[PDB]
Amino acid sequence: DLTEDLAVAKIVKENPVARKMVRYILSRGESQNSIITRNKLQSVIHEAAREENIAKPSFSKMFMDINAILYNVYGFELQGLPSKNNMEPLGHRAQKFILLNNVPHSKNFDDFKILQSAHTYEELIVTGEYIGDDIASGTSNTLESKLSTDRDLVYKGVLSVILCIVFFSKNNILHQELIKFLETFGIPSDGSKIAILNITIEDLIKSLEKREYIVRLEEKSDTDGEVISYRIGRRTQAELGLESLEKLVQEIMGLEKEQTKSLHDDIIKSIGDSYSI
Amino acid sequence: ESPSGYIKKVILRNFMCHEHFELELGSRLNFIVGNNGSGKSAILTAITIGLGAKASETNRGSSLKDLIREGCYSAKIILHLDNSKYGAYQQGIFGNEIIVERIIKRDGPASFSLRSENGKEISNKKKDIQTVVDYFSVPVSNPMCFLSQDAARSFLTASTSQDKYSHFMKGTLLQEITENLLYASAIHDSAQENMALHLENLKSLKAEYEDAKLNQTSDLNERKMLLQAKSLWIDVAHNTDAAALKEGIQRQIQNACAFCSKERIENVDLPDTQEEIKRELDKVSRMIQKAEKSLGLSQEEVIALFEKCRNKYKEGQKKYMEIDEALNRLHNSLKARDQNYKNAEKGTCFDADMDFRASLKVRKFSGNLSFIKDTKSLEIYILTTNDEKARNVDTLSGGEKSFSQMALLLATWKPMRSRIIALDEFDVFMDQVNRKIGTTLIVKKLKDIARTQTIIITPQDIGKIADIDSSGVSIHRMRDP
Amino acid sequence: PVTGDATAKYLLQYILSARGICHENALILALMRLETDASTLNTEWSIQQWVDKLNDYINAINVKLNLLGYKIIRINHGIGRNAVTLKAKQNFEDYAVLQSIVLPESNRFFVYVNLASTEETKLATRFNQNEIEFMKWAIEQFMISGETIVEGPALETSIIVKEVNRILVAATGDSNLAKWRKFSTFTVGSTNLFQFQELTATDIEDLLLRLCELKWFYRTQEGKFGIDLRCIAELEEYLTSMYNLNTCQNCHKLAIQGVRCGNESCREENEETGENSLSQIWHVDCFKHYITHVSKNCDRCGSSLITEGVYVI
Amino acid sequence: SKDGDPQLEFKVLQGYRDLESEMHKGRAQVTRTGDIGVAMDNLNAVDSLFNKVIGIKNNGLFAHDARAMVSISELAQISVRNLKFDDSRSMVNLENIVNSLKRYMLKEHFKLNNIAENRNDTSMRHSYLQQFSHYNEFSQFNWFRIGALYNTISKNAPITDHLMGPLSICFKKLSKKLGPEGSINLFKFIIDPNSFSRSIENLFYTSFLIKEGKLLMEHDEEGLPTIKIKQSISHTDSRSKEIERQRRRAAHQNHIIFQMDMPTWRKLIKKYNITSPFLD
Amino acid sequence: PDLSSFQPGSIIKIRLQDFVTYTLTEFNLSPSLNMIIGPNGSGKSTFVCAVCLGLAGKPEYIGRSKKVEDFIKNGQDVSKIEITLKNSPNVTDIEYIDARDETIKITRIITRSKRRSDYLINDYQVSESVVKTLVAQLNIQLDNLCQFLSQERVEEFARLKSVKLLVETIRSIDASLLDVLDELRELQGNEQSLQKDLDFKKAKIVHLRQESDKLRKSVESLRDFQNKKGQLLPYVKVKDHKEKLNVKEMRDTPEFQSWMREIRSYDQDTKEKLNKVAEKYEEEGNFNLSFVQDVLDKLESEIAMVNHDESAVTILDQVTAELRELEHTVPQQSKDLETIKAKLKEDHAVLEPKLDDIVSKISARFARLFNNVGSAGAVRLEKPKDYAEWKIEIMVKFRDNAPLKKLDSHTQSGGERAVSTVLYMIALQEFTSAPFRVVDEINQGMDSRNERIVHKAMVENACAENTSQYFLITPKLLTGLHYHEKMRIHC
Repeated sequence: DLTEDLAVAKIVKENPVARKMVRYILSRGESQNSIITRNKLQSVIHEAAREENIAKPSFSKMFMDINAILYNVYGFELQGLPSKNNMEPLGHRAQKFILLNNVPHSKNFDDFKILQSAHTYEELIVTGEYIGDDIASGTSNTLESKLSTDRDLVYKGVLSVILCIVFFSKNNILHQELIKFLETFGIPSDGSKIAILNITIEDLIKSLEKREYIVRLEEKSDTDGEVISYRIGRRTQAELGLESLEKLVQEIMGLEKEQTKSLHDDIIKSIGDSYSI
Repeated sequence: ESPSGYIKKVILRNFMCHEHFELELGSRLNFIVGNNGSGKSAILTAITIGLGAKASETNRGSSLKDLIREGCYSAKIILHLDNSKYGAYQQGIFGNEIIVERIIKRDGPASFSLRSENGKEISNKKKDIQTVVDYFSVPVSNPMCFLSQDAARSFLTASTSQDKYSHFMKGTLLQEITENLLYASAIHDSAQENMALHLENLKSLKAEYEDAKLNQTSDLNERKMLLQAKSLWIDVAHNTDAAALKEGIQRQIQNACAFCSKERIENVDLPDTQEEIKRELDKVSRMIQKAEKSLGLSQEEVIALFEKCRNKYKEGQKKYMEIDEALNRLHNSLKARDQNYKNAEKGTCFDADMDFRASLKVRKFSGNLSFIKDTKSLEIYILTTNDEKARNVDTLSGGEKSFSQMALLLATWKPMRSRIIALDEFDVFMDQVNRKIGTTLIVKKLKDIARTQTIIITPQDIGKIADIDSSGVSIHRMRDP
Repeated sequence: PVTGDATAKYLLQYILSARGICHENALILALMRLETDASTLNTEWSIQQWVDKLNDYINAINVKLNLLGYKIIRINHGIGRNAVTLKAKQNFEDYAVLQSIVLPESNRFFVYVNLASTEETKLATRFNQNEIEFMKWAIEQFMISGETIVEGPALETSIIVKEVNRILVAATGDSNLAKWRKFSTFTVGSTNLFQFQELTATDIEDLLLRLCELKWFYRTQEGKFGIDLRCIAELEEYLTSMYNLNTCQNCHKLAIQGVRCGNESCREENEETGENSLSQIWHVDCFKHYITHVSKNCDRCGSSLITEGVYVI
Repeated sequence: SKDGDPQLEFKVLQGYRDLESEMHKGRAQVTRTGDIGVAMDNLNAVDSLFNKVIGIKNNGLFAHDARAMVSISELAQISVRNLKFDDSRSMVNLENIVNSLKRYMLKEHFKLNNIAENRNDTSMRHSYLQQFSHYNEFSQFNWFRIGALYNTISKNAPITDHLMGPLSICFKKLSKKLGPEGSINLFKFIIDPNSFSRSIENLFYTSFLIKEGKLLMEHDEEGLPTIKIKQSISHTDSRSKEIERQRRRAAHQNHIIFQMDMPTWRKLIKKYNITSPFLD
Repeated sequence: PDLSSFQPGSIIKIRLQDFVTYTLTEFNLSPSLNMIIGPNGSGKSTFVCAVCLGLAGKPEYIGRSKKVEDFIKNGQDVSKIEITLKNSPNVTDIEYIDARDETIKITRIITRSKRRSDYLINDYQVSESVVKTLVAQLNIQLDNLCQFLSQERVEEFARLKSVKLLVETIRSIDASLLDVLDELRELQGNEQSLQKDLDFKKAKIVHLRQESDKLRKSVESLRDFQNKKGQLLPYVKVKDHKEKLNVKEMRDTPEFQSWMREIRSYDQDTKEKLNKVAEKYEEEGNFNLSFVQDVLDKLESEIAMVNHDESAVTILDQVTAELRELEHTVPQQSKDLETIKAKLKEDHAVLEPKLDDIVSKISARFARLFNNVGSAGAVRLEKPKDYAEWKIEIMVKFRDNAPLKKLDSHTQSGGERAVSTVLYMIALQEFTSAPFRVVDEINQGMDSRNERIVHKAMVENACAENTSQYFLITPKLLTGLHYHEKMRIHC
């Protein structure tokens, strides 16, 4: 185990600008948890390299070394996005990339943390209450806990429900359909900001489009005029596979595990077109 | 004559307003004299909780901390109702006095301590206190019986017809019942529209059912089989025509009679010519190619689908008739509700008009109310001493306008013939001379009525100006921090 | 590979996902659960051995990471020893691999920090430059107001003072005079923070709510705000580089929590600041170590323990 | 009253309270059993009580009874679909997703509203989909659970925040000079000759400054405006000084009626001898 | 004196001969601040109303005395008033005269016989309408809750709903934006009506599809009618005799000849040159009576031989005609929809920045005055889709252990509400077009030190000239307050 780590310690030693680039990409990509573009990368990295008394490197070797480095140190990889118009998992050839871990997922461990958060739920907001100056617990997070925000897990849950409702819409949902769904979930359409979000649903979906979690569709017709539909984003395509959403609905079902048979193909049919695999 | 169930005594211990306090009151009228250093009064603030109503309804404060003295474990409350007169519930065992003990807990629930003269306990749950309070006709979920100074002063200082109409409708329950009835209508037409959707569903199920009442194929299949049986039966007719000719004559009967034996053929008579039967055979043989091919599967599975579809339609239309009678029940109940609401509207307006006129004649004035539905406004004209005809209230003086607003308040409360209420800190907007002359209606009406009782906490020295000898005035005092 | 260093991967992502904050025993139980996916568990092992190998694994990842310019740093927990576990239920549900839910020693912590102020990689994490300057001003306001010059017998007794008095009486029982007239506190003036000059009130209140829920600060159960474990372990010498506060015998552990008695008198005046900001300061656990151990008398050329007993809130 | 005997209204109110109590449970039975027969009988239960008190105008029971109508109506509307539309197929369909992601039940009913959801009520599984139409609100479900499920198995991506790095790179002065250890009246600074629109500056301002309350001077032998100065607390905070400020009401009050444009100004100038404005 | 420092409409001089309970009256005034804090006992309570009748204010609205005629005390009936005003042309919109007078000379008096008060302009009589104009153009409105304050007025203010307060404030700043608001509210109701119209269009489209299905039904009905016409029955019946001739043992058959006479004119103009065309291909094709027997109603039984429903077809046709007319209408109603939405977008876009930055500026002054006070508070705007319930809220915090909360009568005492309301009023003092502001009796139940911050904020801001005039009335007073050269005092 020490050998591969020393290999990182070596290659980074001959390549200090590799340390620079990996640190910068990690910090920036995790700053706003958003996509990173090729032009910005090749501009800033090239400026830094020219500053560090070295010319433009061979990006194939550099890309392979970065993948090895961040996979060994953190287990992350700078995955790319399939091209929008060609509807591939190409290598050092795409134009937009996003960090993603490669850790194996045990079917027992993360259950504990999700349950701990779902239990922190019970006492913090008893009968709809909310934490803050009202709650005597100055450190509502109890000086440490696994909630880690008390502010964005709600956003993640809204994102997940949006993703799944789009999923069963066979990757095709209209603007009014999602409004009706959100209304029957509990999100109001009157425009009042959700207290824990401080943001409105339309703002949230447009931000997701900016984050590209969802793809908007533009169409104009004589009989209907302006109308909008949405499509799953390539970020989700590279982020959710059949197995991942299968495990999502596996947690959803709750019932016996033995009935997992005949569910995989039904789940696949439930959405249909998401990507070319 | 007076019925039973009038508040008698209250003792306040470790309570927010007074850490240690006592009070005894009468049956007709009670003037409670003491200034309070907050927006909530002394005993009314206690009385609302004492009668079993949570602080959520009154909304003086939505808290479980600041309604109690800091640190102490309890705001102990003991409250007494008299039960000696007639009209009560089982005075024999429940006692001639009804005693309820209660604590406002910082970290505890409603510790039921409803007691009586005996000091024992027979019930310690929520439903029994509800039953006993309902027996005495005490309103349970309307703060109008707990008139707070804020709403009273907001209504009494109004000078707009629509605002007065809204206040009156909000007075007892009128707004709530009316909006509930309109929401009943909303659920009704929502039922109508989603049942139009269900009607489209049942139309699809009917189109399936008309094919299953594929249906027309079943009769055709039976028709063709009989044709073959009779056609073959006709084919043996010419064989009757009998140096050797006994070959294969009677063999036709047995093999052909498999589908329909001979014993039934003679029971259904048809012509006896062949060529027309041949043309009929061709017709059916080319009709099957349409009947069983345009929409058709395995004949046995087709019959199974026929049965399944018809049973499904039968159960679906049985449930559709169930929702039909559900709509019929909802609609006839809503029409009976319209009848009852029309009766209640006319009766309540009529009673309010009588109470307003009686209060005015106590003042020696006269007038009448008028509710107009088109603009949702309440136009009222008042007759002055020498006007000879009622004029719009907006033309009256400020003090007379305030008196008319007070009369409207009392006429809005009267419809519900309860037994007890409590009032506090009525706004000083009633000027001193008015407070002594025109506000005498409080004393007059609340002492005249023996069928009902009221509690009043005054923000000023009512007793100093009051003439105690005015046939039924009694007053008490408290601390003054 | 995917077994040995995989545990390091899992614990690192678990700690960071919590914003680089984890109680030592919380990490202990987290890696106990991680061990389920490993070969097998061993219940009979010594309790101290589990924490020792925890620290050894942390050191291994630390040596792995240091040449990459990142580290995991230990801190003496700011609240006195056993008081930490009483914050909340040990396990909120008693679902666990081993029923032996007992973790005696709980006053050590772990924190993820690299030592870099040039930081020429990062512009900002989640907040705009004006907001960056605003939180800088907030940190400065909290720290600059930490010392105080006038106080009365407030005797605020919510969290720390009664427990430290309990420890004192455990060492030996007097429990009478320690209630002094002078206090110190870094959780100061929550209202004063709201009085900013260039950002309206509503958005600064929202930003404060974000900072609190972001686990970047802590709030007193009374309500006052101040810097928390998350940043003191990070800011380190930067706070000292401009206003150089001191530490005790211990290693780089700023003594924001500890004994704050000593009378108005002072010591070698390397700086004009008194308030024991230049010498004579010991952490909450170090104070417990002292009176139960050798060196009974205070080392400021001689002082009484009875007059001592004044703490920082 | 003999007509509309209160016993009838009390009994019908008890019956309707029982109806509300049984509805509070029968909602679950209607959602679980897959039929609405319970509410259909509740229709007759409502109707009997409603008809038993016709011809009376005690109206306090109508609002609560409307609750029965709304509940029955909505249950019927949602049950019409839920009675198996495909009488053999238990699908994994659109409504399955929405109802399932909302099924989580461990706290917001088990331990929130003093209720417990029974476990016992592949084709038959379609009947358990109807227990999730009550929310009517946003804050009553476990969004923390669904949010936590994400970022654990789904996102499989880094999440944390980096170090703090980017952060690391007139008459007041006259009173003062007068002093609190003396007594000079107000007339020394209002006697500019016949400045009749300037003298009243001080009389109406310094009439009874004795009200401050450091000492309680006896009743003035003259009663006309007077002024004196003393030194008191100079704290800056406003809230902390309320008790002390209200304390100073202790000074006694005696009111003589004289308040005019004074009987002649000549007797004023000739006891403090100035004729120019020392003030600003 | 100054042409700019003394604001237009600002009160310069008052000379009320024998007017008040304090019957003699003549006052001195200054641009920035003039407080009239009087003593106790023989104090100030009856002087609050001295400024009402100058504007022709009705005492019934303030109720210090039961009626206006009670103003005229015994022994005084001739109490001539003399009031003068200044007008810089910044906001001039003058009445009865040009913006040229250096100082308008106004005198008035209310006679006992007349409810209206007699008025004189340069010794020329006028009526209440002229003073109402004076209220209008100078924007000095006593009845306006946004300009004049009092303890009971503060209490009324503290309870008004957010929408009402927003509307009143915007009216106080500008009324053209209220014209924008109510016109766009009318367009929002129109938006609802046209969304219902679009729903009706969808209903008409689904009915169009239903009518297309009924049109297919009409087509098949025409088909089975044609089959009924495919008639041939009268033709084949005559073919019997053809094979008969290969004459009395086969008699019955020529009966057709007895009926030919009318038949040969019966179907003429129907198939007159097709009856023999039937033979023209019968000779070339062996058709038979069996074929027509097949073509009998049995053939149309496939479509259920539907009861010759041509009337259904005709009503379908008329319904489709009216529906085609509706489709001829939908273009213009549609373009109306998009035009209304476009004007909604335009008015929204042009109105957003001004209201947004106005509320932002008032909230900025709110923050400044709360910085000065020491407490914390904010003013917030809420912008749902519907313009009808856009709301502004007041947020204030006093305790350091409670969150910043909406101003309400439940979470705080009356004193906190009064302080919040008065500070929010003085926040509007820098923008409201009125020349002067007033407040009184706010100390009845709310301590006095909170007023020091207001006083010093008014003064030190008045140090930068061009500020508005201000008068304050306080039941009591205390030492240690802020003092300045502008500390003007009168009687």
